[PDB]
Amino acid sequence: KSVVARVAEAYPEDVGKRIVRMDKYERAKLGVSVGDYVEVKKVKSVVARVAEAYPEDVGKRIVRMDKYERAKLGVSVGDYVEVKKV
Repeated sequence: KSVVARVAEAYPEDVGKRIVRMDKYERAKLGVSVGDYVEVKKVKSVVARVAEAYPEDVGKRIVRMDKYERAKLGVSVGDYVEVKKV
């Protein structure tokens, strides 16, 4: 029902679009598809739309999240967050 992902910097064209890029393996664990919403959580929570991973990121258990979503959770690049279907 949940996976732990390492926060990584968002691709520039995605900044401000409230998406999180997560690969097919992490989506399979949560039972979500591209375009579904997930809750990302450290202590606080934010909801973002799941988007497909970049090829180089597939298999790395990262979540590409921008500075706005990171600001809401009080996390930095390199921190771990919990991701759940919502």
